[PDB]
Amino acid sequence: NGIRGSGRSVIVVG
Amino acid sequence: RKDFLVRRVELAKHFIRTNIEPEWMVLCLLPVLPPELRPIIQIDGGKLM
Amino acid sequence: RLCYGRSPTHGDLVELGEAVGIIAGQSIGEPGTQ
Amino acid sequence: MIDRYKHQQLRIGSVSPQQISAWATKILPNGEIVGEVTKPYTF
Amino acid sequence: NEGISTIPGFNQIQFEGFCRFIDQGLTEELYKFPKIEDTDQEIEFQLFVETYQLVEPLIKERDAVYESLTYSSELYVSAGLIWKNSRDMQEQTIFIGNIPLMNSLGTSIVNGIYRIVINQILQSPGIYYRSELDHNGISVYTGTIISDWGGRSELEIDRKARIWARVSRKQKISILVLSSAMGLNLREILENVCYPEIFLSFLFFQQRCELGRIGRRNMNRRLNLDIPQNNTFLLPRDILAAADHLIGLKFGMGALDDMNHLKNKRIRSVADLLQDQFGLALVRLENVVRGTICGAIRHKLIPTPQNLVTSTPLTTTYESFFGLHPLSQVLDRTNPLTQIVHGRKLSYLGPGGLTGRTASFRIRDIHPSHYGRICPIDTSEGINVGLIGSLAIHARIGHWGSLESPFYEISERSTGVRMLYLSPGRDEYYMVAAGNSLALNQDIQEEQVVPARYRQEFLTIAWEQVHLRSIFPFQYFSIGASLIPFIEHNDANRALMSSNMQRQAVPLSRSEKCIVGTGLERQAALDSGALAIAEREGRVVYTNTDKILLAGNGDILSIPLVIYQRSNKNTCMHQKLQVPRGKCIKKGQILADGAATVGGELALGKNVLVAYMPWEGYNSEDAVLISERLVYEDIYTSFHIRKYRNLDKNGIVMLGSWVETGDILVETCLKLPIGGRGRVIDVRWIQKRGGSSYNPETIRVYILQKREIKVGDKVAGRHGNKGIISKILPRQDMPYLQDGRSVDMVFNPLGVPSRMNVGQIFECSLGLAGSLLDRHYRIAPFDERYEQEASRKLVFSELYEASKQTANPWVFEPEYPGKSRIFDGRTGNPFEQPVIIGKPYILKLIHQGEMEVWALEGFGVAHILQEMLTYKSDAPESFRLLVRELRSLALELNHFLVSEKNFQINRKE
Amino acid sequence: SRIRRYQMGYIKLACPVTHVWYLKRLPSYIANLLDKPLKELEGLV
Amino acid sequence: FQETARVLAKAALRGRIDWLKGLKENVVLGGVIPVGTGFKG
Amino acid sequence: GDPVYPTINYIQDPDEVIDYRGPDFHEPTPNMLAYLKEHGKIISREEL
Ligand SMILES: [Zn+2]
Repeated sequence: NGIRGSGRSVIVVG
Repeated sequence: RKDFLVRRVELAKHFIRTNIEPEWMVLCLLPVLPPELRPIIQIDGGKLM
Repeated sequence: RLCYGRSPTHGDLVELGEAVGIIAGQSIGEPGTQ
Repeated sequence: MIDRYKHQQLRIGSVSPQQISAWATKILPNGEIVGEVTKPYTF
Repeated sequence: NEGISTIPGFNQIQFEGFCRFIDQGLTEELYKFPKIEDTDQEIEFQLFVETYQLVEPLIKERDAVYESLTYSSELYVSAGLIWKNSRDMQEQTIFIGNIPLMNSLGTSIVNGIYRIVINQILQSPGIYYRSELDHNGISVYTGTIISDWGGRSELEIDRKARIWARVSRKQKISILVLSSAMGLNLREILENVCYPEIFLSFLFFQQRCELGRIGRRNMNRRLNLDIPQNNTFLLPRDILAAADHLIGLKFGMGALDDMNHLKNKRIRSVADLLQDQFGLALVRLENVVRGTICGAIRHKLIPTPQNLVTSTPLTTTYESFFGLHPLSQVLDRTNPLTQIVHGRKLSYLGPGGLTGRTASFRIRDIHPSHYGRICPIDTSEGINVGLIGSLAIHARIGHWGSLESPFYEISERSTGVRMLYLSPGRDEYYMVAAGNSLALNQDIQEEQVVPARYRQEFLTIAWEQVHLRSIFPFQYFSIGASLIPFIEHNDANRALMSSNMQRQAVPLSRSEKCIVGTGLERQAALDSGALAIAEREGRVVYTNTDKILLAGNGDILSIPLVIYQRSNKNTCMHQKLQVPRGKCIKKGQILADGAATVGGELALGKNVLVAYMPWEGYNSEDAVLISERLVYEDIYTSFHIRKYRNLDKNGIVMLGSWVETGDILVETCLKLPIGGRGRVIDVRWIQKRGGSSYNPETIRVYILQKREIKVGDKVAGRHGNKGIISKILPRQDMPYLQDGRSVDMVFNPLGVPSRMNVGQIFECSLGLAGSLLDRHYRIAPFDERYEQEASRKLVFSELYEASKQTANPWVFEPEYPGKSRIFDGRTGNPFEQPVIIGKPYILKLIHQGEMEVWALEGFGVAHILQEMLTYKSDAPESFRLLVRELRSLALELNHFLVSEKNFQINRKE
Repeated sequence: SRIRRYQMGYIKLACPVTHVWYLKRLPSYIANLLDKPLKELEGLV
Repeated sequence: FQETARVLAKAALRGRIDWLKGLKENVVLGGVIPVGTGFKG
Repeated sequence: GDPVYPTINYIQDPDEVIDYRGPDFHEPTPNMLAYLKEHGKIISREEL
């Protein structure tokens, strides 16, 4: 078991 | 059979000049993972994470 | 530098320390989408 | 032109039953050896 | 019998499923309940399915949601037959548990949350005879027998007979020995099967033999057996006939089957899921009663059937099902459209279904059997493409888990007209033609050709050979694809995009009906559930904002009204009155309006004047330059309700408080996050949770935010056109027509040939004509069946009528019909080319790694990459984490930074 | 509290045990070092 | 990156000494990548 | 010229309330509780 185991915003055109 | 033999030779040549003993493959003692690496947020009112 | 050649980014010999492998991988992978 | 000659070697290996004690065994004020888990319940 | 003359209800599937469940499944599961016989000296009983009484809920629906309790119905059965040894029947009505009830719309309220049950598609038990391609020799014909549980038993055929089975681990399972061990005599075995020469030359009961009810029918249909329907066990004659058909297909006498055919697949509904859950709950109840009997005999006390049974298993099983099952999903209450299109979904994935990546590419494509039964347009985009589909409008379950479609007989029979529902397998054998009879070429009118569909193939045949005929316009499309006007002039990709965007619509403050519509918004608003329909006939004697009183034959019925409630996805719900006081009403007519509905029709947007032209590059990409009139005239204003000095004595924020980002109301005190500010309309103290405890974990608060249309918002039409607002301009700066009115929105024209949408121009022109003529249009799809170029005539006639009745010659100009010359707002000069002018129906939308490391390494910014990695992570922390995780498994790591000056090794930890 | 995140523990075992991927896996280094097929050693373990 | 099971087992058995002359090696370590501004000499 | 299919079938009055008791609408959907209580599938609290 051990082996096996900024702001996002829309963009517009200016 | 000859491939097994060549692999055995290659495995045996390493242990002579690598300071790693072959009897360490068994676990006479087991390490324990640190607590924060394990999932533990907090303990409140007998809660166990 | 001489075995690789000219870089299409700036237009001269490749500068020392430029990751040509990542650039090649990306330039081969990105056309596969279209 | 001589390079800066930076040298870093990351080595991997299998631990020994003697080296494993160098991680968990710590000193105490009274001097008793500690580092072993002997109780099943943690909380 | 309903649905043959009109469009069926959108919630009839789940309605009839729940009815069938509560009618037969409960009794079917109680019949298979085992009998526990013990407690000799004590008085007990068994499970007798004789009472079977369900009691109405004490709580009401409104109450349940308010207090977060499930709405459910009690179950009281008097299961008493006879005692163990007392020889006296002790019958007591025991309370087994609670069974959830379904609303008329299909939603069940569990723990205060509206939840729906989505149907599932899966293969049916039977034999299929797939011809697997073989590299050497003839093609190997393997026949797979599917059972009710899901077992697979194959039979292979090599160049020789080589009749072997794949049930065993080895390739050869000795099918001859398997048939001999079944109990049939060898002589009878070789005499029953046809072609005994190759048979003589050739030298489990838990789930495989347990075939379902539909499996026996499918096996009797595919094969030639006449086994009665009561038998549901795999007989040896079945395997004999399977081997016979396989060895016959080896010689060329046979026909392969397609697993993508709807006749080979079965549709599960809420009834089957609830029946399985009830069976599991009954199993748990039997285990519990056995345990408590073993405990009561130990404690040496005569128990009571009331104290012997516990109401825990049923309740906990239904709760776990409604909470953790993939099919059970919460209702989407964004707009009245998502409420009706959520129950019509079909899911290929789920328990006992094909996964996402495991599913082959042949399952996702459209099949000729999906016509009129599954929508070819609606498809969930993403990795789960083709696996989530929508049920067609004219479709129902056909008593065998098969979805059927209506068809009209055009044969010279006794009746001559009968709307038949055809199973996907039975419809293939008839000639189905969708074409008009407006053709005459000096013949009897029956010798004329018409495109028809036969044996999953399209062909043109005479009018004498056609048997069936499809006459409904909305027969092949779902709710979303039907609400698109002029769908014949758009591609299917944009139809899918529009069907997806119509779900993401926001109910605005004031709603307006569309000038150009498809005619299905009426039934959509009827089946939505947000409209108050009358349950009795009578006069309206008292009209008020809170309730409506309807007086019929002496009895007075009170009807509440939703006033500024919150949905599941932050959308306000409100109902307005539409009937004055003192008028007569009938059952089924509207008494009060609803959100996103006006006059009994779906209203998800407003009508705005739109021009298609490039404007200073603000719409180079998909972008819209709107006018400022939409901001101060309250056109695209909407409400949103979110739940979580102004603090009172107790600490809760009082009503009417205007919270701001950073203000606290009740870490210790809850604070409003960034971007959330509005009026606190109401606060409720959840002192008692209903989670079986009184948990004042927190007090629910509601804030109202009236979001005006601003830059960055996404506006979309019903034809796939999508645009992001780029700039707001005053009324004086927008382009103005020859009448003197400034346009509201400006769209880019270059998108029209890119996304292949033509219906938007028709919609704009017809909406302008209707706005000038004060008319509304409801057009059925595919109007070209009447005549060629029907939409052109329909649009141009109305345009010319609006131009001649009202003296506006700029509306219809003969030189370029549908286009008009406009002016510039800044300089007042006309553009050198005409532009499209119209009033379309615009909707407001709700939505407003390793590759980066590879790119940064390609640029050569090592310090920026190091800073980004240290910011994302926080010797570094990642190295310590990795070395700890590796040494937890007996693995040692060292950095060993070697110095090049003095030649010494320094370990860094 | 980073000392707690960096500190580890150790447990003594009365009977020795063998690594997971040193034996069961297809490359059996112990079997290659002991000149004996996997059947007997699996048995001893 | 692919096996993560035997590539570590054989490496720990051989006692391999790895010189950080790659990119993703230093990325996983956390130091400066010897590409571009990091490439000295 | 004039279309073959009459346009009057498409024209709808703007200020018009849809009458759902029409030839092109299904029967009113009754409440599930009342529908199942009339047919005898569910018994009331008093009668129980
Ligand atoms: Zn058309």
